[PDB]
Amino acid sequence: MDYVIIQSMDKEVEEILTDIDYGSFSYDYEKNTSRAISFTVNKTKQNAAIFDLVGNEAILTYQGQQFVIKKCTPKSIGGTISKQITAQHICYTVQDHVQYNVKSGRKKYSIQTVLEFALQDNVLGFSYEIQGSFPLVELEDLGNKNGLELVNLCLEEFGAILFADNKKLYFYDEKSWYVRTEKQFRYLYNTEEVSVDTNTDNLKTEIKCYGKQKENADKLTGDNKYMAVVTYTSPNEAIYGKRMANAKSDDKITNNDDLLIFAKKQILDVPETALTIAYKGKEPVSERDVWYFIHEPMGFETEVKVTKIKSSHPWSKKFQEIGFSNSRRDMVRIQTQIANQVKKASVDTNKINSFSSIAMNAYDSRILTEVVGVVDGD
Amino acid sequence: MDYVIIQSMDKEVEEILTDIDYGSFSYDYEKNTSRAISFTVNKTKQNAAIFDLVGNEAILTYQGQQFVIKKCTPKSIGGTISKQITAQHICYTVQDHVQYNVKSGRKKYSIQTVLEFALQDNVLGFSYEIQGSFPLVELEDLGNKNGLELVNLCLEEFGAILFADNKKLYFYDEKSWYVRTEKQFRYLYNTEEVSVDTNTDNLKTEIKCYGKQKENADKLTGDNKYMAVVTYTSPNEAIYGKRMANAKSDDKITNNDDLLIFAKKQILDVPETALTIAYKGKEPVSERDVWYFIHEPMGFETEVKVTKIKSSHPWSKKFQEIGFSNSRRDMVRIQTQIANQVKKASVDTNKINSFSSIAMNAYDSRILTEVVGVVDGD
Amino acid sequence: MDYVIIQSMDKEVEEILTDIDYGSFSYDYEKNTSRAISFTVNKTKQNAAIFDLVGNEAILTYQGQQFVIKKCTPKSIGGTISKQITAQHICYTVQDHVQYNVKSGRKKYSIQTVLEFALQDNVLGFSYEIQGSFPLVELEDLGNKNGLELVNLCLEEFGAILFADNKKLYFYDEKSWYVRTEKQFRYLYNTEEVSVDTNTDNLKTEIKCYGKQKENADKLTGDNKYMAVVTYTSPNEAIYGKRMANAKSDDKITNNDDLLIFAKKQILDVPETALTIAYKGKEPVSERDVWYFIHEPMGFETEVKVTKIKSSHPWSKKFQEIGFSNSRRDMVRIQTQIANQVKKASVDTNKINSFSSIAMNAYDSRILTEVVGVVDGD
Repeated sequence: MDYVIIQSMDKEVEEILTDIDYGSFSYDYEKNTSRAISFTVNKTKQNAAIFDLVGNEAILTYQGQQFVIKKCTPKSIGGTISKQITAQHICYTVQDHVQYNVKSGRKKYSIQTVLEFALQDNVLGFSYEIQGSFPLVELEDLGNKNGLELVNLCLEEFGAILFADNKKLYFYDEKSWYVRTEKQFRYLYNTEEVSVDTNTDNLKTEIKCYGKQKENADKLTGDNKYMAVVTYTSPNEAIYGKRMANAKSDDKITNNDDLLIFAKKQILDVPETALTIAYKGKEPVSERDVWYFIHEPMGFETEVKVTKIKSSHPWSKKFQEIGFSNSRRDMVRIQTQIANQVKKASVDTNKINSFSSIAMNAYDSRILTEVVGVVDGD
Repeated sequence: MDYVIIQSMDKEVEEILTDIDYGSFSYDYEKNTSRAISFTVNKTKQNAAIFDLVGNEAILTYQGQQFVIKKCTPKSIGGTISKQITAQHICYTVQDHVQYNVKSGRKKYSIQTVLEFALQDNVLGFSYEIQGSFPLVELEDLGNKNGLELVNLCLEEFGAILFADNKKLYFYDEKSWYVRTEKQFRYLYNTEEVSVDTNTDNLKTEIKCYGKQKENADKLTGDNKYMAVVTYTSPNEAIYGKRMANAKSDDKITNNDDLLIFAKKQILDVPETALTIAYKGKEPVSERDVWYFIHEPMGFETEVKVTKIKSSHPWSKKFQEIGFSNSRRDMVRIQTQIANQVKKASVDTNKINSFSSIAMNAYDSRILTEVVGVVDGD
Repeated sequence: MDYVIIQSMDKEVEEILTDIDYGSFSYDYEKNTSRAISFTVNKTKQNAAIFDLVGNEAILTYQGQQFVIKKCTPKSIGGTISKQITAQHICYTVQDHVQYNVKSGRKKYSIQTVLEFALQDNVLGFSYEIQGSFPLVELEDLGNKNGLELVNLCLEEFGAILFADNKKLYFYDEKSWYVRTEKQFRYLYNTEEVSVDTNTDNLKTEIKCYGKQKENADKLTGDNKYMAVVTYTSPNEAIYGKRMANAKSDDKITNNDDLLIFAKKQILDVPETALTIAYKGKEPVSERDVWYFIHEPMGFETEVKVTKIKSSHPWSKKFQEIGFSNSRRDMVRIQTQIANQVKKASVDTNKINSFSSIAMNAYDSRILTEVVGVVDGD
């Protein structure tokens, strides 16, 4: 059903939210990033009975998917009372479950073990499924995070893609996520505006990396301080020249092959491009289908995998916006990155304060023990 | 008087600033946050004599209150010269006084002692008064800050509200600050637009907290590492379910009741709401009065305490904007929070660098003592 | 020539980029800050042959200067294909060369030595020239940075001004950079809008500074912890009174004269002003010339040195915007400052983690020495 079903916070009453301003309705999806619906509801005679129920923590069913309202803005301008509703997919509500226990130390985990640890003894009825092949990732002191943080960690590390059937989270890989379809994007046929953002500020074709630190680091000079020092040069240098970046240091590995693969992962030697298409066709576009893009004036004839969708209501007459190959820069993204880096630095210095305090604790005890030993020497 | 009195930086000449664009005039107040007036002045024949005096560091008297100009923007477009004046209440100028001395160590202070320490030997003629009851707060190495920083620390810790009669700062509590009044806000009578912003992204009802660390922490497992470990569950869970938050750690307390009250203070279990009212009545609204709000279509019949005012000049014909129950999100607030967190992290790293260096300094002397004892043993 | 010359990434074909939307063309310069050109190109018959060549990493010659394209935005709206081109001066491409070697320790360098170290064994054909006199600056572990970072460090430390003839970077000082000219800015003659931004939020006339830390810091009390403690008071206090700021600590000097000069450098005792002029005269304005500003209504009769230019194409009919005495506040600058402070804090904590681990590592050797001595004494 294309209409919205409203279920109250206490789940006592469930009805149909009518007279929604479908022109303002919008559904936003971005892989591993967001899944939400936003609209505006005006209080009229048809929905006056249930207009008081729509609020924060209410549930909206739309196209078989459940969204929890996370921001409600009632507004009264004369005779019109309007609520601006924003609801996120119920999967993100898994952040309300926190795994306090910590698996201390460095250990090689798989996606299955981390997912089982994250969603152990859930009280919100959350379940997970895995469909694909993923490598092993070594992690330090896993735990002490909420469910959403651990899910995001899994997505970032194992390179998985998460999609939720209400409260059941499926984790695919790149191979099993995208499905090929015969639907295609054609210039002048079903597309209006096509934009390509290309950036080459981080185009680097050379990198130098250092491994762990030798015990006699002070006694040694130069790259001899590390058992693993490697310089990686990308083949793209042949078309871009030598563009070397600032050195990155990993202090957890000792051999050279791991350093080489890490250095290869540490740079980006292809121009960063983001594609945006304004689509106004009749065929619906899902979150998994791969389309064929043909646009002669822009010199495009390829296969495009959808990574971002900004759809309107089917009755809203508006266009659809579809993204490929990551998203445009945007400023709030930069602010979020800075904020998370700040949080990481804050927790790091909080840990280092305790570490330095204990550095005095282990000092005096052994001082006393060996001073007693020295007295025994006398 | 409703007009503005301009006194020069050197206080040689004090006159009346006329021909002020009262339509652009605005007075902004927010409790413990801001108190300022902003407007625009055009150079005309009436104020040509004193138009050169209005500038940075000049004093403006408005309704018996003194504001120091902190931002002046002269602008020339043909024959019209305009200055955009922004002035902050003179109380904030107390930030020009810095208390360099530090009361090192952890100690339980009252508001009176901290206020006396902050404004000791002032050369700007600042005085303070306290009206209310406040608890005792334990602080570390109080001092080495300007007057405004210590005042903000007092406001944040003791839960006081600061209001300034020019250069005399009164510190009230919630009980003695708000005064009940018979004035009321009525829908369709003196209000035009009413907005309520509701957020439930921090709705948490369960928290786990850890106390100090035991001396034999490394040889202990789990919560045994701390003498104080407690899980606090809010009653609101009965209407919201279990929503665990990330664990918060306090390393300065040992018992369980203090950790319980700290954990209770550490979460927020009600929807975060902010109310904004556009008022166009004849009765003026002050910064302390508590009104009665009645708005049937939005289901309001309560008492509202003013926390933010954006008033216009009495001749400006414009509406007034009044806020209750904290303010809307906004980005500049987020940027200020991020900046202050960055500064705190930077100073923490600066202190910890010296701490590690003196750990190396306290190292070698004790190594020398050990060597002396070793030689004595032989 | 006033038109744009386009040279492909592979330098195979070099032609003239015609049908450029000169109305959108803009050239932005700011001393030690930026040098770039931005415009928009529409695909027409006159340039359809070479419209595919203009893209990222292409080279544009404009008025004898080379700019590398760093952001290209092809766009298709119906029958018009447009590319939004932003190109930075080729000098900044020197950031593609990284000096991995580090000159560890604290040492007094000159500008010549640092510049030679930065551009040693360049593969991009970069050369440097120095014209002026600069003092000696002491630095720690110079190196491990790209060319642009070291150039910016030189500009910030030695107080130099960088101007590039394509790939040849000239470094002047204040004396040899600005050249006096007879061209003047006159009110009502060749200027339209003149704006002055004045801020006095950081107006401080007193500061207290502490030198290095004594070895018996814990055994000593107060300012005796430092061999160098000095309070600097600016003469401008006579116009503004005492406005003392938060104390700044330098832990690398021991005498009092260096602390005094550092404290003098640490505060600003004059209002921070920024001047902007809209110029519409026939005489072109360069990046070095010093003009004479006369504006009676705003009380200006002085010499103004250009620090920022926003010029249009000579055929664009638009005004020119010229800045003096630093630039307006803006937010993106604040975000850049916050981001670089975050990066500095991150590298500081990354270094101090290894430092603390070494402190733990350095403990075990001395524990072994104590044990051996205890055994020997017995």
